[PDB]
Amino acid sequence: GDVEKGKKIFIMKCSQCHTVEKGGKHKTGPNLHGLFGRKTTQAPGYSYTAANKNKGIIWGEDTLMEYLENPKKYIPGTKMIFVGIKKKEERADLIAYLKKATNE
Ligand code: HEC
Repeated sequence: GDVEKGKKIFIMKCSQCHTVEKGGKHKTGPNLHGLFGRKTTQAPGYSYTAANKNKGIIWGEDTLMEYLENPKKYIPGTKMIFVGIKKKEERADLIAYLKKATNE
């Protein structure tokens, strides 16, 4: 998990909809601080879909590896309009970046 490659992926593919800093503002998508070890639909103040609430999983490496390959397939009906990342390494590198940036 290369975080520098993952940071560069996050800017290209997520940064327009997401922030990672603690106390970062909600944008189109929720602020991602505290993502790891947290159930879905748990960012305070963000309006999720009923689909995201119906999932009810714990966000970690394995659930993020499968979600980011195809979000519509993992959480059907989600309003996150992202096609997905096909390459293992980009998802693994991006998750390595998320593990450091979202944990303050
Ligand atoms: C807008 C154009 C987005 C882009 C690009 C990315 N995301 Fe996203 N994300 C967006 C929305 C609107 C939502 C809410 C989904 C819903 O149904 O309510 C999300 C959600 C997530 C989540 C789940 C957060 C949670 O369950 O608490 C994660 C983990 C997430 N987004 C990550 C993520 C990554 C890693 C992205 C790029 C690689 C990315 N998102 C792109 C909006 C948008």
